Amino acid sequence: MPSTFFNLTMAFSLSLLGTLMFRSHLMSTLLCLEGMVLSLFIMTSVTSLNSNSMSSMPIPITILVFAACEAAVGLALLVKVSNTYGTDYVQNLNLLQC
Amino acid sequence: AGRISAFLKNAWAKEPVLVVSFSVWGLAIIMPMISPYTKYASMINKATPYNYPVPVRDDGNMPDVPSHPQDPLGPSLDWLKNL
Amino acid sequence: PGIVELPTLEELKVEEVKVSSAVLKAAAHHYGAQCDKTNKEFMLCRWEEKDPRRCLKEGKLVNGCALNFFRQIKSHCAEPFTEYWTCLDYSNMQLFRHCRQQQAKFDQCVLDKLGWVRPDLGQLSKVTKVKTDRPLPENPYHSRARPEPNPVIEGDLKPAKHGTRFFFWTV
Amino acid sequence: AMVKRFFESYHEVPDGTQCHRKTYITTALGGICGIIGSAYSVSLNPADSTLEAVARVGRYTFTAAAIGAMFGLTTCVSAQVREKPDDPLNYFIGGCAGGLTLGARTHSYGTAAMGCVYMGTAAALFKIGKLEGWELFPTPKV
Amino acid sequence: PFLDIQKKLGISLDRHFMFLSAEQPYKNAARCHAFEKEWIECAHGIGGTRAKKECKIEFDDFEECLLRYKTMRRMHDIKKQREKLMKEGKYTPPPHHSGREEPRP
Amino acid sequence: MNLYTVIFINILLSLTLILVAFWLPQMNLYSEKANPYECGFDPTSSARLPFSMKFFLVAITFLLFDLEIALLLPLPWAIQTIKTSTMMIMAFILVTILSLGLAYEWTQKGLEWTE
Amino acid sequence: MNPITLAIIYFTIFLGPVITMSSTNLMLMWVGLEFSLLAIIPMLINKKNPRSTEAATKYFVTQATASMIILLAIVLNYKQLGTWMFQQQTNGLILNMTLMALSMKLGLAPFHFWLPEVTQGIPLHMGLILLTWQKIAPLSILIQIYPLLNSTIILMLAITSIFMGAWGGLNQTQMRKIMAYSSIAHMGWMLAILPYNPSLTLLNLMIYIILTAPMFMALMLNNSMTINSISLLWNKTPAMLTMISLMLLSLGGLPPLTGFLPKWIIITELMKNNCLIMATLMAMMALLNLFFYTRLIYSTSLTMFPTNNNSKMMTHQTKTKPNLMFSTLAIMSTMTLPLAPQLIT
Amino acid sequence: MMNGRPGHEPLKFLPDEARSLPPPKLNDPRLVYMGLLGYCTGLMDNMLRMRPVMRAGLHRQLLFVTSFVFAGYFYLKRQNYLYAVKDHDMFGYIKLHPEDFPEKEKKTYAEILEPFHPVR
Amino acid sequence: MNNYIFVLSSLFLVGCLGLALKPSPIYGGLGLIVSGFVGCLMVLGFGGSFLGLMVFLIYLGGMLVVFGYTTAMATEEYPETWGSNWLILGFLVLGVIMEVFLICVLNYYDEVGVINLDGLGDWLMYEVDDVGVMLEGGIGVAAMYSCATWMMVVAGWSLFAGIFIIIEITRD
Amino acid sequence: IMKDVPNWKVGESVFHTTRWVPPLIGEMYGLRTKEEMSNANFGFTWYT
Ligand SMILES: CCCCCCCCCCCCO[C@@H]1O[C@H](CO)[C@@H](O[C@H]2O[C@H](CO)[C@@H](O)[C@H](O)[C@H]2O)[C@H](O)[C@H]1O
Ligand SMILES: CCCCCCCCCCCCO[C@@H]1O[C@H](CO)[C@@H](O[C@H]2O[C@H](CO)[C@@H](O)[C@H](O)[C@H]2O)[C@H](O)[C@H]1O
Ligand SMILES: CCCCCCCCCCCCO[C@@H]1O[C@H](CO)[C@@H](O[C@H]2O[C@H](CO)[C@@H](O)[C@H](O)[C@H]2O)[C@H](O)[C@H]1O
Ligand SMILES: CCCCCCCCCCCCO[C@@H]1O[C@H](CO)[C@@H](O[C@H]2O[C@H](CO)[C@@H](O)[C@H](O)[C@H]2O)[C@H](O)[C@H]1O
Ligand SMILES: CCCCCCCCCCCCO[C@@H]1O[C@H](CO)[C@@H](O[C@H]2O[C@H](CO)[C@@H](O)[C@H](O)[C@H]2O)[C@H](O)[C@H]1O
Ligand SMILES: CCCCCCCCCCCCO[C@@H]1O[C@H](CO)[C@@H](O[C@H]2O[C@H](CO)[C@@H](O)[C@H](O)[C@H]2O)[C@H](O)[C@H]1O
Ligand SMILES: CCCCCCCCCCCCO[C@@H]1O[C@H](CO)[C@@H](O[C@H]2O[C@H](CO)[C@@H](O)[C@H](O)[C@H]2O)[C@H](O)[C@H]1O
Ligand SMILES: CCCCCCCCCCCCO[C@@H]1O[C@H](CO)[C@@H](O[C@H]2O[C@H](CO)[C@@H](O)[C@H](O)[C@H]2O)[C@H](O)[C@H]1O
Ligand SMILES: CCCCCCCCCCCCO[C@@H]1O[C@H](CO)[C@@H](O[C@H]2O[C@H](CO)[C@@H](O)[C@H](O)[C@H]2O)[C@H](O)[C@H]1O
Repeated sequence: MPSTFFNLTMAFSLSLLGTLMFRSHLMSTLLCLEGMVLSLFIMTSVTSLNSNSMSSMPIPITILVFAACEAAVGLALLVKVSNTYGTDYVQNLNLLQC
Repeated sequence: AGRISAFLKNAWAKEPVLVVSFSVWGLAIIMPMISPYTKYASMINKATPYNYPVPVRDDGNMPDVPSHPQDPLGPSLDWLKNL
Repeated sequence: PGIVELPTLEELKVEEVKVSSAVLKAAAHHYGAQCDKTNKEFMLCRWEEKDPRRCLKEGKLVNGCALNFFRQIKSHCAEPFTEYWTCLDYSNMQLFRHCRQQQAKFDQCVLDKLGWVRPDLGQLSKVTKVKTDRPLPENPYHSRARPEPNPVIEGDLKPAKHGTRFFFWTV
Repeated sequence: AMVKRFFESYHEVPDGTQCHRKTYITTALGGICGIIGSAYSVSLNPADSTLEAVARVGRYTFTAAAIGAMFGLTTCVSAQVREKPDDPLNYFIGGCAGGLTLGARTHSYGTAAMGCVYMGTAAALFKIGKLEGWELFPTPKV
Repeated sequence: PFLDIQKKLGISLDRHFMFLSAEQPYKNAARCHAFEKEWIECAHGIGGTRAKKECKIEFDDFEECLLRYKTMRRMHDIKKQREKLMKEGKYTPPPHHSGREEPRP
Repeated sequence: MNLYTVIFINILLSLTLILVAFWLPQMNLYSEKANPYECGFDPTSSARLPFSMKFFLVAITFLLFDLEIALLLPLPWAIQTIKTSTMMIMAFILVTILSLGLAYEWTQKGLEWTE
Repeated sequence: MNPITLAIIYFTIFLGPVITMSSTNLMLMWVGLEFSLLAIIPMLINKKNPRSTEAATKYFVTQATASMIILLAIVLNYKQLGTWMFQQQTNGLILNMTLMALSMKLGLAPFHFWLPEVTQGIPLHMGLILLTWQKIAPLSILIQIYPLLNSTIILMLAITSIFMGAWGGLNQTQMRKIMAYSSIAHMGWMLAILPYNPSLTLLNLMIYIILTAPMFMALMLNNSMTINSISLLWNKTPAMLTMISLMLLSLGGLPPLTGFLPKWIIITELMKNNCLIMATLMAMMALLNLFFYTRLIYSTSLTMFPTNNNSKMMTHQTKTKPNLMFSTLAIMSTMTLPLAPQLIT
Repeated sequence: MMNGRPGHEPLKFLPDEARSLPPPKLNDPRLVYMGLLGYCTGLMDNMLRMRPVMRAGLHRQLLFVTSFVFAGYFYLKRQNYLYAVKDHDMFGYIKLHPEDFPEKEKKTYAEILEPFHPVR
Repeated sequence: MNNYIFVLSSLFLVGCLGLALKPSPIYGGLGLIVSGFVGCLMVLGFGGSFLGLMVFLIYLGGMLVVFGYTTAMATEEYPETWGSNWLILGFLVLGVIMEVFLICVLNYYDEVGVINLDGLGDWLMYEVDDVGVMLEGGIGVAAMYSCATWMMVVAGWSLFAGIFIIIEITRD
Repeated sequence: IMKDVPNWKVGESVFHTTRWVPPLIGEMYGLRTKEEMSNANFGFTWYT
């Protein structure tokens, strides 16, 4: 358990680094936001199982429920960004500086 | 009251999937209300003994708690055998 | 900080009930209705005490009655019993419903030979009351004294002296 | 943690003494501000290259280091030539030397004037703070 | 909460599964139910600031049951001291620790 | 352990057949053989260019309905509760709002593919 | 959007903060933060043009990343203590990561660069919602854990926000940016006093909301986004100049307007705790707000900028705005200082 | 500060014990100023809509004055109770911890030597 | 078998390292499937079952959609792979070096606290009702229908509203 | 094993309370063969 949380927590940090360090595609930054959901879900699942807290096992499911909605809303926005410039490159989303 | 029959016959002819879907959806919400067995669903689940029935200390003021399990007192599952 | 107190290996010695699960399960219903009082006191000890070291005597009387119960079957109904559990052992979930025919023969041996009646459906899961002379523990959690509450303040409300007292506002 | 211990070595001994130890500390302290400044500078207003990026980091950190080294020396030198340790005017002279260094490195007489005054006053108030025990980030009392 | 509506209406939307010792399905206690139930009863009514000092005994025990830092430490030391003895050659485990016990029952 | 063994055995067979397929045949490689296929003529552009998805709205509506499966899959355990009235009422509502959500999308031409 | 969508979307926008505010459990507090994030997105991007799409995208990736960090705190805390609420014994680093994430959600500097741009790409009424109602949920979480917050992180964020909000707003000709930087500066005041007296953070929030609401309503009256657009108010809705000016001075903290009360009481309570240096810089940089608020007042009520010919048609027509709420919020947001003792406590 | 004090009901506007406090006078300087803030609102409303400022819509103006005095009356009653509670808790604390708020004997000026600062 | 869980969490870590370097979303979706599968095996090792298979099921449908969106909106002529660019290839290799270093280092300065390589496996399952019957994670997750019904209201409403939310976002 | 280790109290608890705390699997099979430990961690879950 000790070794697992450290590896899981560092997994969350790597995805937070991935999310905070953009490249071209906006879709790739969306997949890092799913790397974070997966890390958090696995931590919560292991925590609840290790402590035998069955009443907390609903909570990991809601994380998946409220993580899909973001993935859906994120993908819906990615469609509107593509319908404007023909790609999902972030460097195009810069009109608002002025 | 007269036009509805025309509509329902129309939908039933050309859209039976939806007419079947609404009927089954609505029939599933009525059947628990009127069945004379809906009450046993809870009872049977409550009568299934997963945890150990931890005995209680007999102080002396327990005239309706069996001493031995084969006593004539306590919850009985005859209604379930003969269900 | 303390030294956990453990019983010595010779405090934990009893005569074991070294029979397979099918043997127990075949005799489970009669045994529940025969060794009940002894069994029901150990469980009371265990839930009341919340300590396995405090019930190492009631728990050796559990083994005392379980062995007596099997000695009564090894002297009246050995073969009807051996056909039954040997057939209960075959199934991969050891289900009663595949041996209702051998089960009947074993029941019609204990009943006539020993007077034993199989408990009905639902009787073994009842909550019974057990009488014992063991004292009731009063601090089973070994808890300390709960810290005092913050003392309450007595009195009736009066208007705030000179009002809000907020800078230069008078009222 | 050690790195906190090092920056508290600056106030173990009365001002004007252990002069190089203090000059070293404020030189590192200035460098840390220069590095933090560059990090935001390069990230928010990125350069056209990567060597040109690193150059800006070096230019800010040496300038920030230079200000800190001129402050921590001039303060400790003045504080012992005048033999007046517990004195804010020492930190005003050091803070201004820091301000002069900033203008010198920036090719701006105007910055030197602003830097000499603004930083000298900021340095003086830091000294007056330690004498009177003002806390930057106090903890909730009431 | 910031708007104690649940407390006002007397309902419980999410108040009843806040901690380990809460009710579990089929009366299955959680790990460290005893310790937590002690800590929450110790720190009840005295407020957070008093509880941080006056229920330190209950808390440090619950924290030890939940995370077992001292237990792993202690069992690390016993195993590491035995590793050292066995390399030298001053200790051979018992038969019941080397896979040759007489099993119970 | 068995379930790990049986799947490595499956993987090793799939690997083993893969190796035999590549190192057993007699291979004669030249550029015109290894070009991409397009009915006998040269491709006019790479196959990595964008490919418009005319059912994208249904694709993301699959995600929302996919997670609503994750909420109905505990039901086999849930019909074992004493609180049968509650379990059933929550189940009926859940399926009914999935249906109400589906009806809204259907009537909004959401299930129709974009032309 | 059809009435079903509005009912569903506007209910969800309202629902989010109420779930966060009424919830004992942290995961339900997080759930409310998700409802607000998801349901505002369709509102922001309704006009569907290149600028609102960028605005709704920058907002989503910012607020989703901040959500994941908050959730990590809620989960690392459940690992440490087996509970779904922050305790006095919660690890220190768990609390700080919650603070930085929530400030990222509020727009506090240095996590602020998103807010002025998002406010710029969206319509005025959704800027009102975003700069007001959307701040209550993150703030209600923070007020629930104020005994635990590290004050050094809170004061550096507040000092930064007051400075950046002042400097940022000084350079803006777009009204929507002037409102975003106005927001950033005021959040600095709410946050600076949070670990000391959370009640004063609610006073400063409420007074800011009733000042920021009519100000948006005033710009929504003629749909005026620039300083030159708002300069035509003397020839369009001159009846509005009397209350625009006071509200701008009130937003500036000038006495004897209601907006002086929040700054004055926060400074007073900060120095009850010996927070002298921070308090002095905060009040000294709040002066910069008044300068670019004064510049706006110069352009609208205290001078008459050149007007155009087509504005004569505008005068022949009859307006049905503003509503009865604008007048009620304008008076209460400016002429309520004599009721100060009834507002603080 | 006072959020978690004993007996504190949740989301109770005017607890019962507030009824032992004298009510705000109807013509309270604070209530009267509410009446004027209401009247101005009605005037500002007419101004913004281009109507006669004082003649127009007296039903509205009456209801603005009534609304603000009505609400101000009950809001004032709550702040009196909150202020009454503050003193109540403040003084009962002084009583329960006397060793922390010691009475002090202040010397008279006969015994005090204030330094003299000449103004030359 | 004592290193089993440690290896699964180590594989999970890499899958998110590869994911963080962000090659073409075709491969980023491949890392999420393998991390999703690896993570599923961890929840299984710790005694879970329903929670393990669900997160695997849900992420299988998510990457199906994500694949459809990549080929339509996030595809360029020369999709990047982890070996495509020398600089990314450097940080993937270097990233693995660091963990071999961080684990070895942090294991040296505490020996038990964080990483206890000396005692991998000894501390996986703490307690377990050996004579239990009702212990599957499904029973705990199923409590949403009786005890934590509030969880399901917000979850159901989240999904219900989302259909309305996306239909408006994507509307022409 | 730990006769000659300074400041070691054999059998010392790690808890201030004197209530009976059931042992963990690691406390219980920790001085036995790894096969026993692997069995207790994965015996049920890997049987199929
Ligand atoms: C240090 C070993 C530990 C593992 C390290 C990897 C952690 C994960 C980091 C993920 C982010 C990668 O960080 C990366 O930063 C580089 C700049 O360096 C940026 O990348 C950008 O510049 C680089 C350099 O020219 C280009 O190769 C790249 O195509 C472009 O997008 C992106 O913002 C991000 O892709
Ligand atoms: C003990 C007190 C000592 C006081 C002196 C210390 C403070 C010195 C401040 C130097 C300030 C900047 O220093 C001054 O910068 C100018 C910038 O105009 C540069 O000057 C040089 O370049 C500029 C262009 O910018 C030309 O116009 C100028 O003719 C040329 O000399 C030099 O670098 C220096 O002349
Ligand atoms: C009682 C009244 C007292 C009056 C005091 C008069 C003393 C003035 C001494 C100032 C001497 C320093 O002189 C300094 O000259 C530079 C000329 O570049 C001016 O500054 C100007 O040039 C600088 C370059 O250095 C640029 O940043 C900018 O174009 C402008 O600020 C400064 O504003 C002034 O401070
Ligand atoms: C160039 C102009 C700049 C003007 C400022 C001049 C700065 C030069 C002085 C160098 C100061 C070194 O900064 C040093 O920071 C440490 C950080 O703990 C302070 O430390 C102080 O605060 C900490 C709080 O964390 C206390 O716990 C500690 O007991 C106390 O010593 C030192 O008191 C201060 O001396
Ligand atoms: C917004 C979406 C709404 C659309 C969906 C609406 C669904 C509504 C479903 C209502 C059906 C509930 O049906 C209800 O079932 C419960 C239990 O199942 C029955 O209840 C009965 O059985 C239970 C146990 O099963 C007994 O403990 C109880 O005493 C007895 O009344 C009710 O007599 C019946 O009325
Ligand atoms: C704004 C909050 C207050 C309102 C509260 C919510 C209740 C609203 C009740 C009025 C409902 C009217 O909402 C009704 O929505 C439907 C879809 O659902 C719209 O109808 C739409 O779908 C139908 C499907 O057959 C098609 O004709 C077409 O695609 C479109 O018109 C109607 O045009 C509108 O009349
Ligand atoms: C319990 C549930 C709580 C429900 C809360 C409801 C809050 C009130 C929401 C009010 C929303 C109406 O407010 C909004 O008004 C603006 C005008 O300012 C309209 O916005 C308008 O902007 C410009 C000009 O104004 C037009 O070009 C545009 O097409 C139109 O949308 C919106 O179409 C309407 O949505
Ligand atoms: C995707 C890449 C995945 C690769 C991940 C790495 C796989 C290898 C696991 C390395 C983890 C440590 O692996 C192994 O752990 C054991 C116990 O668990 C350590 O410890 C072992 O030896 C020590 C002495 O050193 C003794 O106490 C005992 O025999 C045992 O504990 C070993 O020294 C180490 O070799
Ligand atoms: C306006 C937006 C919101 C409207 C929509 C939401 C309406 C609320 C619907 C969800 C209702 C949940 O309803 C709530 O259920 C929980 C458990 O599920 C009950 O709570 C119960 O929990 C467990 C049950 O085992 C007991 O230990 C506990 O003592 C008891 O209170 C509450 O008494 C009931 O109020």
